[PDB]
Amino acid sequence: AMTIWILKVMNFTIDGMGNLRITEKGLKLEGDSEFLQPLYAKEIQSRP
Amino acid sequence: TSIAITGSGSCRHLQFIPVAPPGIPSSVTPPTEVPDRDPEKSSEDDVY
Repeated sequence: AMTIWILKVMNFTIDGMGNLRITEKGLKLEGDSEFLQPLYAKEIQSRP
Repeated sequence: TSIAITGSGSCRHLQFIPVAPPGIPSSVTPPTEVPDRDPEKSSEDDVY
């Protein structure tokens, strides 16, 4: 029951944590991301 | 003693004093085009 609760809370679909994926470099976000609280950053270097 | 009539301005590619120049410039090497494509991925963790 507890593990099914974990699977329902985090939505562990066939391909990872929903649209979110975790790789070697870091988070890869295949969904929108609206945050309720202020975020922080260090740089924002868009790719050429 | 000598006269040297040379082009400039809009005559950059023109020299008008005959010095008998045999200079034949080479050709620019063709650089391989490098388009960058980032399509989405399903998790390779599906394999494991």
